[PDB]
Formats: sequence, C-alpha cells, structure tokens
Amino acid sequence: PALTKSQTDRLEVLLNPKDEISLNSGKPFRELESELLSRRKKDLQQIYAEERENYLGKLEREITRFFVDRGFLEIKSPILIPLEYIERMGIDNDTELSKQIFRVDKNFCLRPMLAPNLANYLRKLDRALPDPIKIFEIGPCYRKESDGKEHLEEFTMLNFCQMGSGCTRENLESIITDFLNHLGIDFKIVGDSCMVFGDTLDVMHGDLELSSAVVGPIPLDREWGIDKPWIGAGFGLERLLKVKHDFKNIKRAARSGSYYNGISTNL
Amino acid sequence: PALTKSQTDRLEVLLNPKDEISLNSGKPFRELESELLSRRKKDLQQIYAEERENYLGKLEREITRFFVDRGFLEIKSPILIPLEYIERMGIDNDTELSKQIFRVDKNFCLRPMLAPNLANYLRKLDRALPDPIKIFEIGPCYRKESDGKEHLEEFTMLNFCQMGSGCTRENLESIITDFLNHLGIDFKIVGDSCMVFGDTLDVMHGDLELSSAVVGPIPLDREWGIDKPWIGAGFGLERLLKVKHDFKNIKRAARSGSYYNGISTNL
Ligand SMILES: Nc1ncnc2c1ncn2[C@@H]1O[C@H](COP(=O)(O)OP(=O)(O)OP(=O)(O)O)[C@@H](O)[C@H]1O
Ligand SMILES: Nc1ncnc2c1ncn2[C@@H]1O[C@H](COP(=O)(O)OP(=O)(O)OP(=O)(O)O)[C@@H](O)[C@H]1O
Ligand SMILES: N[C@@H](CCCCNC(=O)OCc1ccc(C2(C(F)(F)F)N=N2)cc1)C(=O)O
Ligand SMILES: N[C@@H](CCCCNC(=O)OCc1ccc(C2(C(F)(F)F)N=N2)cc1)C(=O)O
Ligand SMILES: [K+]
Ligand SMILES: [K+]
Ligand SMILES: [K+]
Ligand SMILES: [K+]
Ligand SMILES: [Mg+2]
Ligand SMILES: [Mg+2]
Ligand SMILES: [Mg+2]
Ligand SMILES: [Mg+2]
Ligand SMILES: [Mg+2]
Ligand SMILES: [Mg+2]
Repeated sequence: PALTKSQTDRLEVLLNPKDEISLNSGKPFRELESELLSRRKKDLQQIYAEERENYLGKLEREITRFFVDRGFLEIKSPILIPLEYIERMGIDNDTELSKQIFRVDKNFCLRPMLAPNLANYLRKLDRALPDPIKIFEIGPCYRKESDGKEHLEEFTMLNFCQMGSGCTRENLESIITDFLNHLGIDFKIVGDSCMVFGDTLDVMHGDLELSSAVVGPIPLDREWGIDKPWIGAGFGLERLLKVKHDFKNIKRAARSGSYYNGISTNL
Repeated sequence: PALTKSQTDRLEVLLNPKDEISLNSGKPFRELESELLSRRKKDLQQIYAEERENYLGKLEREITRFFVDRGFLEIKSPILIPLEYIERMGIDNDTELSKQIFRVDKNFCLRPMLAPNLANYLRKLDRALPDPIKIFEIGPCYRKESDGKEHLEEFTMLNFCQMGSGCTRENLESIITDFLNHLGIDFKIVGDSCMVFGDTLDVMHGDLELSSAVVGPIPLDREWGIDKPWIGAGFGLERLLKVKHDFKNIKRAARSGSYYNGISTNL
C-alpha cells in the first residue's frame, strides 16, 4: 500500500540523517513509525543520561570560548531595540528587508541583526580601550521570512568585529578560516552585495550562505560615529548546526518545542 | 560649590560599589569626574586584557553547568511566543501583569516568563524519558515595568523544574539551597502568593526577591496537560548579579549599551 502525504510527513519528522530507511519500500506505515519512534526515544534517552546540553547553547559556549581566547570582548546587548535603528542602518522603509522587521509597540522592534548595537559598542569602547577594539556577540535575531529550508524567523547570530589596526581583508579572511577550521566546516568565499553594507564576502558551504562579512570603511559609518577602519562578519548558528549534523531542514536546529537536538519531541 | 542634580547623576553613573568617595565633600565636579573616569577606564582595560567574559553570559554558563551536572536537561525554547499562552496561563486579560506584556504583531508576544514553554517540554518529554523529568532554561524574558531599582523590562530568567518522583517541598528547598550556596548568596524562604501559580515559596535576600518557587500540582496543570507532581522555581539573573556585585541599581547588570560588567561605557 502507498503512504499518504500526512504519513510521509510524520515519518520525515521522526527520521534522522544517520538513518537509512526507505519510506516507500512497501513496509506498512505502522511498522516504519514504530521503528523510528523506538530509535528516537533511544536517542533522547541517551542524551538525557549522558550529555544534557542543548546544541544551540553548547555551540554558543564553544564559539564564545574561541573568540574570548583570541582577544575579543564578549557583548550581550538588547534584543528589543529602537525602531529608529532600522532606518538609520539604510534599510529603506519600503525595502523587502524592511518588511521583514517584527515591530514591538510603536517605537521598538526585535533586532534583525547584531550590527547596530555592536557599532555603538565599538564607538564607545574606542574612547577607553587600546587599539584594536575586538568584540563579538551571540544571540537571538528576528526576521519575517518566507517558508524555507534555510530560514527561521527566530534565529541566533554571531557577529564578531574589529576596529582600528589590523582591519584588512586578509585578516578578516584569516579569522573566518581559523573559526570554521575550529568547527570543522569547509567553505569558500564568494563576492556578493547587500543593501546595508554594500559588497560582502559571503562564506559559502556549497550553496548555503553561512556568513556575510564586510571590510570597512563604508558610507554608513558616519551615521554611527564610526571613524576608523573596521572588519566584521555575521554567522547564523542554526545554519552551522545544519551543516554539522546534516539536517535537511534548519527547523531541526532552531529554538523549538518540536525538536530537541534534532530529535522530534512528538514521541 | 554645590553639585547640580545633573552633575551628581553623572558621578553616580561613574561610581562603583568598591569606591569610597564623597561626592559632596566640596571637591569640584571636574576633579571628581576626572578621578572616576580614570578608575573606570582602568577597570575596563583590565577586563579587556584579562577576562573578557560578560557577566550575564558567564553567569548563564555557570548556572548551566550546575544544572546539567545535577541531571537537568538544558532547554532553549522560543522567546517570541503565541499570545494565546498568556490567557491560558491564568493571566486574566485585565490583570496588571497582563498589562505588562509586550505584544508582537496581532497573535504573538515576547515571553514574560519561561514556565509555559517548560510545561510543554515536561509533557512531551514524559512520553520518552524515565522518571523523573528534570529540565531547565535560561534566557531573555520581557515585562513592561514601572521604573525601579530592581526591575528591568528586558531581563534574564532561569527556571528549573522537575516532574514525577521527588517533587516535594523539601527537595525543592534543597535544590534552591544547593544552588544559592554554589553562588555564595545568603537567603531565606518566605511565603507569598501570585495570580498564576497561587502560593509561592519566595527566595529572599533581605527585601530583594530572588525567586518564586512552586510545589504542584495546581489547578492550571490540566490546561497544560500536566498530570503528575512537579516542582519549579524561577530566578532573575540580573538580580543575582546585583547581589553578587553590590550594585545600587539593577541596570548595571542588564543587557545594555550603557554598562559593561557594571562599568559605564560613557567614558
Ligand atoms: N532568517 C534567517 N534564519 C537563519 N539564519 C539567518 C537568517 N537570516 C540570516 N541568517 C544568518 O545570518 C547571517 C548574516 O545575515 P545576513 O543579513 O547576511 O543574511 P542574508 O544575506 O539575508 O541571508 P539569506 O540571503 O540566506 O537570506 C547569514 O549569512 C545567515 O547565516
Ligand atoms: N522586571 C523584572 N526584572 C528583573 N527580574 C525580574 C523581573 N520580573 C521578575 N524577575 C525575576 O524573575 C523571578 C520570577 O518571576 P516572578 O514572576 O516571580 O517575579 P515577580 O514576583 O513579579 O517579581 P517582583 O514581585 O519583584 O515584580 C523573580 O523572583 C525575579 O528574580
Ligand atoms: N548581518 C550583517 C553581517 C555583517 C556585519 C558587519 N558589521 C559588524 O560586524 O559590526 C561592526 C559594525 C561596524 C559599523 C556598522 C555600521 C552600522 F551601524 F550602520 F551598521 N556602519 N556603521 C555596523 C557594524 C549583514 O546583513 O551583512
Ligand atoms: N515565573 C514564575 C516562576 C515559577 C515557575 C514554576 N513553573 C515551572 O517551574 O515550570 C514548570 C511548570 C509546570 C506547570 C506549568 C503550568 C503552566 F503551563 F500553566 F504554566 N501549570 N501548568 C508551568 C510550569 C512565577 O511567575 O512565579
Ligand atoms: K540518511
Ligand atoms: K574549514
Ligand atoms: K561604596
Ligand atoms: K547561601
Ligand atoms: Mg535574507
Ligand atoms: Mg544573502
Ligand atoms: Mg548575507
Ligand atoms: Mg513583578
Ligand atoms: Mg513578587
Ligand atoms: Mg515572584
């Protein structure tokens, strides 16, 4: 007998990349579902008995150690930000990226990226700290998105940046290379362009964009009081997890009540 | 000469608990400000040279290790949640706590607490994991608040909870005692009551409420599919930091562009 779309969808929820099971081999749905439920319960029990760390939390901690050890100051800045930051970032209020903003009340929004808060920290810290200024942040960011296998509306960004000396393309590429080598992720760099920053160095794993990176200065700097060379890159943590664990859909990696470390919680 | 309110406010921004300086000794504002600016620049330079970890991030990591090591599963659940969770939690839509909710779009809000997402995880995990189920989450929560020295609109909650065996008042108190002993924070337990959960065991450091804790079952359980004994407690991380560092105002501990590890970034 043949599987309905609802049945295939249920088996896909329970399937994991490490499995090799044919869903349409002719084996009945009831046996495929029971087999996968048993494998997933075993996987979750082993997590609970032996590791207990959340993939997103653990990856944030690993990345934090990497950057702290390399001289970058760990920032934790507001997630709920003034709506005025959007227009000030060059997100023209009828850009499709402008349509991606979650508004809160009348004058606030959920940050769609970490850059503006980090630009404010670079400016303020440069009055107190020796050259170069090196900072980074990891945390939640928010964008309205069309349904896709590589986009979440609530995701987790890493942005590291440096201002002052050493803010060259070669140093930016070297940091990205050291970082992704530390995580074991192969990549290439390709040129792209975006509305906020202009030309970017996009960090690609196959056709998947892991990061956009920028070498300043750029015209936007004046609007933020940035008056020195700078470099920076933003990475999505859920995309890194998707690569590391071979997930078919980024939802496996997200903050979710529906998956724990890529395992369905609907068991 | 005498200091204006604006001048005193500026010196208070630059003052730290470890200082002992009289602001109104007669020394001119210019010298008090220069002295404090020099101390704070030194403090920030030492952080940058030697530690580099954010107080909120570091405390989250320390708490995470404590609970993971004691058998609790680390959860990271959505911050942007359905507005329907508010009414379902017994937050009657004309309660003053209901007026504290940040709404997003028409059907979402920023979570004001971690409990609903954790209740969903307890229910789902109980179908797969052995008794007892032990989980915790640390992350941002959001409430509209009147200006006060102990409240932030964007704060960080820890909630740990357990369901099944061992869900007694004595075990809940023992976990709280082990936890606060680990952090070096003295406390007492006093009874209180709240609208969502009913009677609480409030964890007090002097007059400062560090946590509300609850021993279930409670009537709300049925609305969430919870059908076993449970215990749980919610703690504000910024309040823990305020105690640890003797901050006069909780803003020193918050996500902020205005303070880094309690040091003014306006230098
Ligand atoms: N909606 C999203 N969900 C998950 N990760 C995201 C999302 N948007 C951006 N990221 C991650 O943040 C990084 C930096 O953000 P950036 O603004 O460059 O994204 P982007 O160019 O809009 O990505 P895409 O072109 O894939 O939409 C991206 O390279 C990606 O890893
Ligand atoms: N606005 C806030 N800012 C900082 N921490 C908070 C805030 N609201 C709650 N917390 C922390 O979260 C814990 C659990 O939340 P709970 O709902 O019990 O707070 P609460 O009883 O409303 O606190 P309070 O009575 O001080 O307003 C509190 O004990 C406190 O440590
Ligand atoms: N999410 C991103 C990833 C690139 C990040 C690059 N920025 C960065 O690393 O932070 C340092 C920095 C410096 C200057 C600015 C800025 C402004 F505030 F306007 F944004 N121009 N002045 C901002 C951030 C993207 O959409 O490509
Ligand atoms: N912030 C809090 C701090 C007390 C937390 C206690 N809860 C907890 O630890 O999580 C476990 C849990 C179990 C059952 C429920 C629930 C519901 F979903 F409705 F909320 N009743 N079913 C919810 C959480 C407070 O305002 O007192
Ligand atoms: K496979
Ligand atoms: K690599
Ligand atoms: K003092
Ligand atoms: K104690
Ligand atoms: Mg995009
Ligand atoms: Mg892109
Ligand atoms: Mg990009
Ligand atoms: Mg309150
Ligand atoms: Mg209270
Ligand atoms: Mg309370």
